Amino acid sequence: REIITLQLGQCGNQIGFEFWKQLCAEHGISPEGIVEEFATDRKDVFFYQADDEHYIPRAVLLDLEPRVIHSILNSPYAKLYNPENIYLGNNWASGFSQGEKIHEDIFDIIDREADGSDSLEGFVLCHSIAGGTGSGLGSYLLERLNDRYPKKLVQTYSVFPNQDEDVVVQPYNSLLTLKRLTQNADCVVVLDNTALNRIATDRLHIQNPSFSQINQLVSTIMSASTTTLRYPGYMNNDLIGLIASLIPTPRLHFLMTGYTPLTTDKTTVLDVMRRLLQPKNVMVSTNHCYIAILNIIQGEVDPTQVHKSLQRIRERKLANFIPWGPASIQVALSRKSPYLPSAHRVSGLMMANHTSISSLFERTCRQYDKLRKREAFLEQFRKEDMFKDNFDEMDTSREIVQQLIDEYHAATRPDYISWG
Amino acid sequence: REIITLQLGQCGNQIGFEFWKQLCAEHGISPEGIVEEFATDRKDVFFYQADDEHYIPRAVLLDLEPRVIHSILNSPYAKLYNPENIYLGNNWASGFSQGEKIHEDIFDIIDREADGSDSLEGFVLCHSIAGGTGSGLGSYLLERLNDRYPKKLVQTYSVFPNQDEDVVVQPYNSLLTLKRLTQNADCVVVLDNTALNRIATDRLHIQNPSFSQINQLVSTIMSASTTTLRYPGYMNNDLIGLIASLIPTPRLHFLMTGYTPLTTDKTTVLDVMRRLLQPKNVMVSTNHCYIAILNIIQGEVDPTQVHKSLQRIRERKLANFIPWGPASIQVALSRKSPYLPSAHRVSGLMMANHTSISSLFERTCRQYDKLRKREAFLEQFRKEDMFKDNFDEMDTSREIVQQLIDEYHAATRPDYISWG
Amino acid sequence: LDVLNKKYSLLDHMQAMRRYLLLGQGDFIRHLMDLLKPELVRPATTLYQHNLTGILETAV
Ligand SMILES: Nc1nc2c(ncn2[C@@H]2O[C@H](COP(=O)(O)OP(=O)(O)O)[C@@H](O)[C@H]2O)c(=O)[nH]1
Ligand SMILES: Nc1nc2c(ncn2[C@@H]2O[C@H](COP(=O)(O)OP(=O)(O)O)[C@@H](O)[C@H]2O)c(=O)[nH]1
Repeated sequence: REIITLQLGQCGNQIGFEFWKQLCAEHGISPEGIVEEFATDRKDVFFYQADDEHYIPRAVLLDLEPRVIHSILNSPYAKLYNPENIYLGNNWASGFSQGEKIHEDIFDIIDREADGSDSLEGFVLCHSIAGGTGSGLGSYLLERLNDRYPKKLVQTYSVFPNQDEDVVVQPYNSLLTLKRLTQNADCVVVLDNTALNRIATDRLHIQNPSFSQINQLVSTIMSASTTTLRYPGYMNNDLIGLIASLIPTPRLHFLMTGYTPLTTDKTTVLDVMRRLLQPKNVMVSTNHCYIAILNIIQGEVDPTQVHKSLQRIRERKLANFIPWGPASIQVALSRKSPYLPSAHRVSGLMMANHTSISSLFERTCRQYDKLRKREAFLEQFRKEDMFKDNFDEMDTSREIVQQLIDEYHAATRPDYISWG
Repeated sequence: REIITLQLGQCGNQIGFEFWKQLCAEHGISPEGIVEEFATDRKDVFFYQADDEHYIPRAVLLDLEPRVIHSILNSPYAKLYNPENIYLGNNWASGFSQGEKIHEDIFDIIDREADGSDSLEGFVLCHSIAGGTGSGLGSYLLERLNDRYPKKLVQTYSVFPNQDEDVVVQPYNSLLTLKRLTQNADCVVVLDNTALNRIATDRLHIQNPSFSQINQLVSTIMSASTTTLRYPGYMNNDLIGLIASLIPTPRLHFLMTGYTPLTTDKTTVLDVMRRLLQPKNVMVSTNHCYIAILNIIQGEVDPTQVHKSLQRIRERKLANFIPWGPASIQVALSRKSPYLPSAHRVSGLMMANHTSISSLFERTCRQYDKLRKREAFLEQFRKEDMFKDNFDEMDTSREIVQQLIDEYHAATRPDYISWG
Repeated sequence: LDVLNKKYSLLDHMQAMRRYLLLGQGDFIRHLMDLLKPELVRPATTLYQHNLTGILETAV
């Protein structure tokens, strides 16, 4: 079934704008959505088919207090995305309240696309955590979608924000987003501003314009995470079929990223795998262990020897994984696209469930716990107090996320066989 | 055999004027009825063959308090329709009484034509429901025709009026017309002013001159509903042969309309069928289901694909029906005419028995029920009271139409095998 | 061999005798299995071939 992407918030709208542009050039599409004359791919899932081959992405663009939604409109690609579905504070509470009054018209825009498509399998959100308007509005829309589509599943390309710690309420906003995310999201893929900023400092000298350049880094991961769906093959055809292996228990569902050619601009499979497991290639910032790992490779990989390769990785004991029950490394292979320069033909990404990401969640919980005692930034803005007089959703969020922090470390233990 | 059209009332006279004009250009006829140098059709059923090729339509034009019958006379086509048969209130009762005094001369005009034809097959009325003079006169003439021609059938191109609800007695007039129409009309084809007005707003910006432009829309449907009869071929050559499939119960004889290229100004059969089942192409405004569906296509249509095409729509199931009947969607094909434009080389129409039309009948019954309690507009005009002192025909009509409203919903149920 | 490979395309078939029959097509085989679920879950001692030939066509 076709995937509908609910890109929301200025930051989220920036990475959806680029992700669709990235698949414009990668696929046979021009800036006006017209089939390219120069042009073997499954474009049905991501791109709606118009009568005259105007393959329009099924993007839902939500603008709140818009500024960069106006810049998106003055672009050569304005015609490419024309489902004609764009509808008009820095606080999580401020975003949640604004979303509630306009919920029905934004929700009808969701319906239109659902009716238009032959079918709808998942809602992929370009969410921004502690995103000012992006968070709060995104949590609320996350709660409505599951109730309306109980059978359907929701993924989140959460750009978890770590900038070395401006938002003084950033921990409070993030704390609330996760509680909604931990129980109202089927899957989440985690990214880190600092981890990518550190990569940007590593591969390039770019430091001050970190947000503009890092957009390309988030994009390469995003296009790549879907390439096994966007191009066809004998295994991992549909989204869910792929989602199951990466998330082994509903509570434990945040995914780490990695790209072997971080410096993207021959190499044997044995090499591209080893390079990935190294930590400089990783884009995320008591024993600790992965729960299950997966990898996808797109290039002139010799497909016959991707087995002999795995046997070697297994004996070098380069990876630990989990003691409770069975898990294993999983090799997957795809076609890099033609048309675009296939320089560095072999490029590999990995998506993995790792207990280290618990540490990033605890750091915002640490900032929040410190901030909660001080009550330095309760906002006490009438919106904040009137929306939350008890201020107990933050405590409800604190116990839920602490259960998650606890559940992760329980996975490290030998007995997730007993309750976690 | 030959069909005589009893166009009556100002509104009805407007759509008969245009329908005959539409078949003037479509067929080989000029504005003086003479054949033209530029112009294989069974012209006979719809046109009397004079001696010097003056193919005069067998139109019966009835004028009551005439205003738009004088404008019809000052036209270039005045010579085209010369059977020399035109004979001289806004209330249903006011129209019915006026018809009764002149019934014998209007009825002799019916006889004259009936004598002229070899075999008379049917009386097709360009009826206007709640048409002021058009309704009441039309109901009375509907009752006389069946008694005189018990073997013969009567169809009604009823322009059921929905203008968002000026006539303050409009529901009362309409209520009475249907009671006559349910027991004294073998077939009825329903059209809606609002449904077409909504189409006019959709295809064009025309809003204020809704009546003049919508005339063309009613015409395209009217010419089209008969094209299988007018042209040669072994395709449903006669009216009655076609009527049987669309109407499967004596009581439910109301037919819905649709046109695949509302914007008619190549396309495969698989496409023109799917487009039609969609509800924008429809021109009419608890489970609900069609009773039996039929379609006719006139253009450059391949023959081999139709079976492939018949099967494809069945798998899509765009049309959902579960009637007491075992009826199936039926494919029919005709020739587009030469001379006139061949734009939308393939272009189609559908006539179907749908239980949704019950809802439109109930809405006027709702306005009437509300109006009946208030008795706000009993007219109490001496014509209205003297003609109807008991005012019990309205109640007789209310039970008969309620039986119809009930019968329809009984059709939806699994046991219309038992009494409605 | 030349004529076999342009007048009967002996090779283009081998590429489409694995792509479709051995499940290598991947996508065609998951949209057929989705649309064939209601019909198949019913005992096929009562199944008719006119509804299978019809649904594969939708899938292709
Ligand atoms: N990865 C990435 N993150 C961004 C970018 N721009 C803003 N952000 C993030 O967006 C978050 C704040 O969202 P904000 O821009 O305030 O949304 P606004 O309220 O609509 O302005 C911060 O945590 C930033 O890390 C960008 O270009 N790339
Ligand atoms: N479709 C259509 N309906 C019309 C047109 N003119 C009038 N009507 C309908 O005719 C009905 C009223 O009839 P009316 O014109 O009052 O008849 P009169 O009593 O002779 O004037 C209304 O319900 C209108 O919807 C037209 O040009 N097109």
